[PDB]
Amino acid sequence: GELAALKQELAALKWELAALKEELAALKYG
Amino acid sequence: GELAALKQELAALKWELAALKEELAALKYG
Amino acid sequence: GELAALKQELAALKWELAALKEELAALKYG
Ligand code: NA
Ligand code: NA
Ligand code: NA
Repeated sequence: GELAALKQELAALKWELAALKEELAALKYG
Repeated sequence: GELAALKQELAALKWELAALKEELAALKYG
Repeated sequence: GELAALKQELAALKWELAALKEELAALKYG
């Protein structure tokens, strides 16, 4: 499961990056 | 295969992280 | 070697995203 674990971590990091972008947009415009 | 796909995803995530940093910095300095 | 390098990059990106979360919280507070 070594590659599968890295794939799951990358998917989580991609979700966290999207959430940070949404938080920055809220700060910029809100 | 799987390792090539993970390498490509990591490269894209690093590019989008740099883009987020630049936007955040621009907001902070502005 | 490539798997080890990708694991190291993903671990670093976790810390980078946490630091960006802290910067966004500071912008919220400022
Ligand atoms: Na085994
Ligand atoms: Na999603
Ligand atoms: Na902090």
